[PDB]
Amino acid sequence: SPRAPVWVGGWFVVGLITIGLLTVMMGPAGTYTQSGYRGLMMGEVDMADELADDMAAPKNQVPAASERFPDEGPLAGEVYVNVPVLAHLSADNFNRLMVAITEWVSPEEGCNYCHDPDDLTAERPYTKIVSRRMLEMVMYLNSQWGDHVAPSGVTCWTCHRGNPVPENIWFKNDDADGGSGALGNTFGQNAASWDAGLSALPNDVMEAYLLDDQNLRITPTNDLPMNGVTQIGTKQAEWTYGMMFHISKGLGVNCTYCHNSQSFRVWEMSPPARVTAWHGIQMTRAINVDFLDPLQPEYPANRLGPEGDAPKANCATCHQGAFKPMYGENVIDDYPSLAAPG
Amino acid sequence: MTFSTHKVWLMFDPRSTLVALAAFLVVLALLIHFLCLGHDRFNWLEGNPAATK
Amino acid sequence: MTFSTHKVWLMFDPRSTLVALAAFLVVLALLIHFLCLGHDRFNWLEGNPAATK
Amino acid sequence: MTFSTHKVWLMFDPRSTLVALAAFLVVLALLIHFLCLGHDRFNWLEGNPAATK
Amino acid sequence: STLSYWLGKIGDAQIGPIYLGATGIASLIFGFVAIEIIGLNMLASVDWNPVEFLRQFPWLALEPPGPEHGLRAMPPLNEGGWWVMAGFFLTASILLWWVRTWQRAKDLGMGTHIAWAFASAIFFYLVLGFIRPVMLGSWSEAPPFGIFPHLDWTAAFSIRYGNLYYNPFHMLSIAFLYGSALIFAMHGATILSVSRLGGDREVEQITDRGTAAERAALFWRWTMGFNATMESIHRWGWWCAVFVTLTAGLGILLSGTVVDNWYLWAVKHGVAPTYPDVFPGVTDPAA
Amino acid sequence: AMLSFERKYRVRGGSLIGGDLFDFWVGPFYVGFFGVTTLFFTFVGVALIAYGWVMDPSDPTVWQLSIAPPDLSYGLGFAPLMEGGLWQIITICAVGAFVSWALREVEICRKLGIGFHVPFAFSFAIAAYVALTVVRPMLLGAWGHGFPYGIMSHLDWVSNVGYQFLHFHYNPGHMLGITFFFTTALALAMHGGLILSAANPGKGEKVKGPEHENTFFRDTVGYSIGTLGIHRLGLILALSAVFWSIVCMLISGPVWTKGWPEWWNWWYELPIW
Amino acid sequence: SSTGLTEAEAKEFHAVYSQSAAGFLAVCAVAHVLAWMWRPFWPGAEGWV
Amino acid sequence: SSTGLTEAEAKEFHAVYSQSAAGFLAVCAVAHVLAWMWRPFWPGAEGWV
Amino acid sequence: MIGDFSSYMDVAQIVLYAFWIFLFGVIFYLRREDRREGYPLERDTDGKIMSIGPWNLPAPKIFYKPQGGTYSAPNAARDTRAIKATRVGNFPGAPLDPTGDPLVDGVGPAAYAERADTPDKTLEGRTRIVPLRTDADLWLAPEDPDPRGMAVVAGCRTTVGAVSDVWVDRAENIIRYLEVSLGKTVLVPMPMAVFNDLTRTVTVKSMDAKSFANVPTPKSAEQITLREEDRIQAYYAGGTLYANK
Ligand code: BCL
Ligand code: BCL
Ligand code: BCL
Ligand SMILES: CC[C@H]1c2cc3[nH]c4c(c3C)C(=O)[C@H](C(=O)OC)c4c3nc(cc4[nH]c(cc(n2)[C@@H]1C)c(C(C)=O)c4C)[C@@H](C)[C@@H]3CCC(=O)OC/C=C(/C)CCC[C@H](C)CCC[C@H](C)CCCC(C)C
Ligand SMILES: CC[C@H]1c2cc3[nH]c4c(c3C)C(=O)[C@H](C(=O)OC)c4c3nc(cc4[nH]c(cc(n2)[C@@H]1C)c(C(C)=O)c4C)[C@@H](C)[C@@H]3CCC(=O)OC/C=C(\C)CCC[C@H](C)CCC[C@H](C)CCCC(C)C
Ligand SMILES: CC(C)=CCC/C(C)=C\CC/C(C)=C/CC/C(C)=C/CC/C(C)=C/CC/C(C)=C/CC/C(C)=C\CC/C(C)=C/CC1=C(C)C(=O)c2ccccc2C1=O
Ligand SMILES: COC(C)(C)C/C=C/C(C)=C/C=C/C(C)=C/C=C/C(C)=C/C=C\C=C(C)\C=C\C=C(C)\C=C\C=C(C)\C=C\CC(C)(C)OC
Ligand code: HEC
Ligand code: HEC
Ligand code: HEC
Ligand SMILES: CCCCCCCCCCCCCCCCCC
Ligand SMILES: CCCCCCCCCCCCCCCCCC
Ligand SMILES: CCCCCCCCCCCCCCCCCC
Ligand SMILES: [Fe+3]
Ligand SMILES: [Mg+2]
Ligand SMILES: [Mg+2]
Ligand SMILES: [Mg+2]
Ligand SMILES: [Mg+2]
Repeated sequence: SPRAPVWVGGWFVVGLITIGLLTVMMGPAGTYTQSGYRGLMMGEVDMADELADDMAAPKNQVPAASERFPDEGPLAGEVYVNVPVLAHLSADNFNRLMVAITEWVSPEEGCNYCHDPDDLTAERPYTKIVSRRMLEMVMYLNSQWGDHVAPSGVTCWTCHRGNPVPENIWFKNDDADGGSGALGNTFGQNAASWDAGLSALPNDVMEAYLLDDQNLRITPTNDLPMNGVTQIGTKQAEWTYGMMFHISKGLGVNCTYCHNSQSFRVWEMSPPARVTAWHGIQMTRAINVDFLDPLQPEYPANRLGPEGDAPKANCATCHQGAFKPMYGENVIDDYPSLAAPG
Repeated sequence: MTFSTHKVWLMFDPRSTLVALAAFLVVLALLIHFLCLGHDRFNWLEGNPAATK
Repeated sequence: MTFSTHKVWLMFDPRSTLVALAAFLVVLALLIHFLCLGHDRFNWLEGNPAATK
Repeated sequence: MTFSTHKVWLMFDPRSTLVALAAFLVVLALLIHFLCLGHDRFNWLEGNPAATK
Repeated sequence: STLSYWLGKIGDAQIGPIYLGATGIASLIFGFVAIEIIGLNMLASVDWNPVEFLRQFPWLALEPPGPEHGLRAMPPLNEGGWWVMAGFFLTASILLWWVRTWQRAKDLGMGTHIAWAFASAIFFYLVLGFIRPVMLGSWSEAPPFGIFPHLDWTAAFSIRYGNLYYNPFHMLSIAFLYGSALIFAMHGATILSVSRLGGDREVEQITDRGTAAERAALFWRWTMGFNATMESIHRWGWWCAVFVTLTAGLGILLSGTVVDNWYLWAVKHGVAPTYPDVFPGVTDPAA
Repeated sequence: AMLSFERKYRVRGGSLIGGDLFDFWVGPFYVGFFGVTTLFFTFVGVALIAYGWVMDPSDPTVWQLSIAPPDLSYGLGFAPLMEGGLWQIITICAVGAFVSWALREVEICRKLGIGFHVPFAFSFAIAAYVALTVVRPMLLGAWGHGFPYGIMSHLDWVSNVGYQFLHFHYNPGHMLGITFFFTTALALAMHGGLILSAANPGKGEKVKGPEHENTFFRDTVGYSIGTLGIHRLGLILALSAVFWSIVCMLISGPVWTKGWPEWWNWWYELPIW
Repeated sequence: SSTGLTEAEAKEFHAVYSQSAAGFLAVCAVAHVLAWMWRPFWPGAEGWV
Repeated sequence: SSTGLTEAEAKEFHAVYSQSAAGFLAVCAVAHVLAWMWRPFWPGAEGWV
Repeated sequence: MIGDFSSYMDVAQIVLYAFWIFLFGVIFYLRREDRREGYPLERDTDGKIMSIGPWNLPAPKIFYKPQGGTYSAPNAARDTRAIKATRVGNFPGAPLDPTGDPLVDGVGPAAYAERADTPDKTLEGRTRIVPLRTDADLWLAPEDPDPRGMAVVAGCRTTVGAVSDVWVDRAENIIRYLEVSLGKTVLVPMPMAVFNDLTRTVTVKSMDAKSFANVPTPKSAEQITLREEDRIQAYYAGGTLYANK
């Protein structure tokens, strides 16, 4: 059969209509905000519809709080028996806090999730024991970690968001290691893991930084090597990078939110959000070391991890994909009881 | 181009033209289907409520 | 051109001119439909209220 | 190949066969030596205790 | 010696025959051992499942030893020993292939220019995998054998040594890669434009200058004021391609050995731009 | 008539505006209407870059010189001359100068009676520059999306734009462009070496012809691209590299607004598995 | 003419192509009527309310 | 002349082209009237209120 | 410190400057190789040879040609053929105007180089470009249309003849020229021809009917020299500027 010469103009029109196909197919274009200097391109790249949907998500709507009773009446420590951490609240405020906590942690299961159905005084369920340490942790976070959580504060809704198990929790060997026998060592990486943003980066970094105090500072403070300072660290850089993937995914931001890529090391070129993130790293490590990990004996086997360790919190446990938890909604002003230990 | 314009094929060779026309029509169909899929009211697979505000 | 100026095709090739005109018309139609789709009032698929302030 | 199959060299060129065999044997020897070095009990230069568990 | 219609449209249609020779067979044996090691470690990393292998192949790799092993000659197998073996066998196969290319040039009576252009790439590959880890005393500074993992290694190497954009030899290597693309587009377009005059037969134009070579020279002389000859443009391209990997090896040698932070190196030498302080009161909270 | 064979080629013709006024040479360079416009735009742009250099309060070196685009708040509008307007005017002049260079190359090709492959290939670099400074900024709604005009600051722009997606290496168009750029250097090295080996066979050897050239690659890789196919292959490789660079930058921001590694969830969670 | 196709073969081809295009447009009109009966696609003043 | 037509082919092509362009413009005008009845194009002093 | 020579200087800076020296030397060497053809330069007004330093012009290198002979570059040979073109006033850079027919004279885009007056050979010493009617070991791929028999149309939409044969490169298996019998036989370079297999025509837009009648012809009908090839190709290339206008 004769070969037909290619219709250049017709295929050019087809190319134009395919460009239209691409435009309708793959974007109304993302919305930009500029945080740094011009020409640097430090800022946020967000789809407007997706950002609006995440703000209008049910988890980002802090439940309405009832009017607070005047703190002048019979305390909860005399009316009730087993209230070691809430013995300074007026009984009316104690009941208001119980209702709020039920709305925040177990709205579906109701008051019976953390209480014996026929005895509110009995510390039978493990959930009551865990909730007491939850209350203590929230008070500790509000009183002692205002460098990070103020002025918004943290309540039971900040992590739990209306269900007993918070959405973003982690364990020690959260990503199953690969390799059979003497072959296939994945080295805690080389997998399509969502902890590393679906990259082949170290996906089990939360243990080194949010439970351990390992160094995230890989970049030297001098241009030339020192005699006692290490001259290597490319693989150690991958651990920091994976941790920064976790941080970026937990806040729904990019690297430029806290860094100038010209030098990831220089704080003077960094947005003031990097200072809040430093306090956040310290606070998350404190949370895991002091409250969430020592709760392992109180958990059933259904709640533990592959390594038998307690569930732990990270940047994404509170923020849930936003730069601030619930995008900055104040949650502690309505509940002064959760703002400081008694 | 009407039913009586039969000599258009003396200018546009059908063998080198219909393949491009078919490609154009297929791409247009894909474009419109994806345009309908990109809106909440006409994404028939997602099945959102008709009244979308 | 005009209904009477038929000698333009002694100067402009009747086929390359039609191809260029079709390309221009397709591009213009896509551009104007995209401009209508990019505004709240005239996006007929989003169906915002006509009174859009 | 046996002690009595001397006619193999009428079918296989001795020079290329010997060079390919030398290459294969060197690669095999290196691979096995490296596999021994890659295990605790058989790295003779690292000198771990034989009882390795 | 089969034919190929589709390849005969862009160029020639004949595929083969290929001459391997002694060094070719040796290189194939070494390289197959290396590839078997790498691929079997990748398949074992998904617990031998080929469904998961297909899912995760870009993410899979053979990983170098950790920093805890240093430059141990042969680490434990599943702790980087497989990587060291795969690197050794790949290096041996690549070196034997270089010898093969040199020998193929010699037996055809041709010059050994492709061999010495391959030597530059081999130098860069050796700096990446063997030479620099030896000087730094750590196998861990070497790239993994994986698709997404060596991109992760690339990014983490740039991050570890302070924005490799500020490495002057990285700048030179990027200039030479851009120039390789520039020169090769220039030369392809020039030869295609004078193909109506016999310009694709360049070696015949070298020993007997025709109007194709003259017009190719004059186009560039009238465009940018200077030109090359039909043979000199190939030296230009050869050197531009060689300098890519030469400067790449040179800039990787200097990272961690003599320079540990490249952005601070540029700050010392007045190279890094200074931007107005948009964030006036941000300091190190750990200071 | 500078080269020993140039006199017979210096004739009238090739103008794209139909006129003999600009048809002349100044030294080796051919001057056209588009040569004049190229020099006009070039001197304007260089003088404005020097102005922005001397007006910089930080006293930058040649490396630290930077003329930055306007803020993203100015949108697709007009900025003060010291607040992005200088970058805008230099961008307009650069686009004009590059288009004029391509059109002058078209004029030179028409005068020499050769194909327009070189202006066409340079149009790809011009399209990359335009997609970086004009098209992508309009797609994103602000001229502040273009890169600053500085030797070292445009590297910082590249770095921060890449880290806006947390791992730019995972961009598929970026992967394709890098593959094509590295393959272009590989092919250029192979071609230059083959031509140099054929033209310089050594001592006691005659200059090798097309048979030896084809035999070397059929004996090494197993396929010979030919002498015409190698130049088509090289032009195609460079043009594909630049085209995929344009695609990868046009899908970053206008299309993809999240991390690039998670785009591969289409393959990791393909409906098959 | 410039195609080399006979003026009668072109007439036959245009007849068949015209029938094909008319059938295609009839199917498209039916599909558009069905899609309007599913969900009308021209909003009123109140919008999709 | 410059294209190769003979003022008769040009006259016939212009006849069919004039009819096609007039029909396309009439369809465009009808579509514009319909789109104006849907939602008017040009704002008032107070805008779209 | 590790890689420092002083408080400012360091090893990387010195290696960078050493590479700067090496790169500048390589560029100098490359520019020397660029001057193996066309140098020394000459003036645009009287043809006086300009003096170039021996450090810019390399010593001549000898090419031992595959079929015998030695070409040197530079070779002290200068193209001094009389150009049939004039200009008003010998101003530097003033372009020339052909006196007569620029296509037949070889002026500008029709200019050609005085190459070897012997046909190009292969490795075994047999003519590289030959018509297909002479060689039986070479045929045309059945997947591609056969140019032979196709009508030949010039740039003025005139059928000037038909393709009678194809000249094939025996060293690359590629069609180099089309032998066209004018309705007396000419060679059309294939890159200058566009094929239409549906209408069975070959369009050469670079030629008119007048230009086809003046195309240079080889001395032999089965043999073409490098100079004849060069002249014919230059004629068709100059037709892009001098034929349809
Ligand atoms: C549509 C049917 C006829 C036609 C019939 C007429 C008639 C009648 C008139 C013109 C006139 C004009 N035509 Mg006409 N014209 C045709 C196709 C064209 C094409 C084309 C490439 O298709 C072009 C570029 C033009 C261009 C023009 C303008 C130069 C000129 C008036 C400009 C104008 O009104 O601005 C607005 C338009 C544009 C900016 C873009 C032009 C596109 C359309 C096709 C313009 C036609 C508008 C015309 C008024 C429609 C009247 C035809 C009715 C359907 C009966 N015509 C075809 C062949 N045309 C007028 C004139 O010459 O004044 C003395 C005039 O009276
Ligand atoms: C070493 C001295 C002789 C030789 C002496 C013998 C004798 C005797 C016998 C064989 C037999 C065999 N030989 Mg032999 N064989 C030789 C060289 C070779 C070479 C080679 C290219 O060098 C190869 C591939 C082989 C391969 C083989 C096998 C195909 C076959 C039995 C397989 C086997 O035992 O499993 C193991 C095989 C391998 C792991 C690969 C082969 C490697 C070695 C060289 C195989 C030798 C095995 C043989 C039993 C050792 C006997 C040598 C002693 C000095 C007697 N021989 C040389 C020339 N060979 C046996 C046979 O065919 O009986 C049915 C047998 O009885
Ligand atoms: C479908 C059967 C016939 C056909 C039958 C008719 C009839 C009858 C008429 C036209 C008319 C026109 N045709 Mg027609 N037309 C055909 C194929 C085509 C093709 C093509 C390459 O497929 C194109 C681009 C066109 C284009 C055109 C327009 C240029 C012109 C008036 C514009 C218009 O109505 O809407 C704008 C154009 C578009 C939106 C794109 C064009 C695509 C479709 C095919 C347009 C045809 C619509 C037609 C009116 C519907 C009748 C089909 C019935 C179901 C039988 N036709 C086939 C061969 N066509 C009208 C005319 O010339 O006015 C005086 C007219 O009365
Ligand atoms: C100037 C610098 C550029 C460059 C240069 C360069 N590279 C080169 C050359 C040159 C000039 C060569 O001569 C050489 C070559 O041959 O290229 C085609 C080579 C080469 N460049 C290569 C790749 C390469 N070059 C790269 C880059 C570049 N190379 C630079 C940009 C890169 C990148 C971007 O990372 C890569 C990946 C190779 C194609 C080749 C060297 C090949 C080699 O080393 O082979 C030995 C290694 C092996 C693993 C052997 C193969 C093992 C397989 C298992 C074979 C199959 C065996 C099986 C038995 C076959 C039969 C099966 C049966 C079922 C049929
Ligand atoms: C498309 C494939 C590759 C390509 C092709 C290509 N480029 C080409 C050609 C071709 C085929 C030419 O014919 C043409 C040429 O003549 O080359 C010698 C050209 C050319 N490629 C050039 C460079 C170049 N090509 C590049 C890339 C590429 N070119 C691609 C990889 C790059 C890169 C990647 O950075 C550069 C720098 C020039 C040497 C030349 C075009 C010369 C030109 O346009 O001259 C007219 C303009 C001036 C003399 C100066 C204008 C200055 C402005 C008025 C102000 C400055 C604006 C600028 C944006 C500032 C930048 C600051 C910082 C970002 C540094
Ligand atoms: C009205 C008025 C003001 C008049 C004044 C007129 C004046 C002053 C001048 C004329 C007008 C103009 C516009 C002049 C231009 C001025 C300028 C700015 C000139 C320089 C522009 C420019 C792009 C310069 C070169 C820049 C660089 C570094 C380019 C890269 C080149 C490179 C990497 C290597 C060089 C390799 C070479 C020489 C390649 C060319 C080359 C190629 C590519 C072949 O394939 C080929 C094949 C066969 C034979 C020869 C060749 C050959 O020479
Ligand atoms: C199951 O698998 C089958 C069997 C089907 C086979 C398939 C295999 C497959 C699919 C393999 C896929 C492999 C891939 C995708 C590999 C990708 C690799 C990439 C991208 C690598 C990138 C960079 C790597 C570099 C630069 C590595 C360099 C390493 C070097 C130079 C190491 C040198 C080491 C030496 C010289 C060691 C010497 C031995 C000593 C001297 C130490 O002994 C004491
Ligand atoms: C788990 C998230 C709980 C839910 C659901 C409810 N309560 Fe609670 N309750 C919880 C804790 C951790 C404590 C101890 C307080 C302390 O200071 O340690 C309590 C205690 C009470 C008591 C006191 C009983 C007693 O001491 O005798 C009462 C009366 C009480 N809570 C009431 C109550 C109501 C009404 C609830 C539904 C709105 C409810 N609880 C749910 C933890 C949790
Ligand atoms: C705010 C939520 C941040 C985001 C977004 C990113 N980073 Fe991070 N970075 C942040 C802090 C608080 C710190 C200091 C941690 C410490 O222990 O001091 C850092 C530090 C780094 C570093 C190392 C700096 C050094 O001195 O070596 C690197 C390499 C780094 N950050 C990289 C990085 C990347 C790649 C990011 C995008 C994925 C990113 N950061 C985002 C806070 C925040
Ligand atoms: C619950 C205890 C949290 C944990 C775990 C983490 N963060 Fe947080 N963060 C929390 C609150 C209540 C707020 C609001 C602060 C306010 O001013 O209202 C924040 C805020 C931040 C910010 C500031 C964002 C900004 O736009 O300024 C950053 C940068 C931040 N947090 C970082 C961060 C990181 C990196 C964390 C993991 C180590 C992390 N936070 C955990 C509450 C909680
Ligand atoms: C920015 C890097 C360096 C680029 C230099 C390119 C220079 C190209 C123009 C050369 C002009 C030469 C003019 C004189 C030629 C000889 C005249 C007798
Ligand atoms: C100059 C007055 C102060 C600033 C007013 C706002 C300027 C920016 C908004 C208007 C211009 C932006 C849109 C320009 C579109 C150009 C399309 C070619
Ligand atoms: C001060 C630094 C000087 C650097 C000079 C570099 C010169 C490089 C020359 C490379 C080519 C040599 C000749 C090769 C000819 C072909 C041999 C087969
Ligand atoms: Fe070449
Ligand atoms: Mg793990
Ligand atoms: Mg994990
Ligand atoms: Mg975001
Ligand atoms: Mg020292």
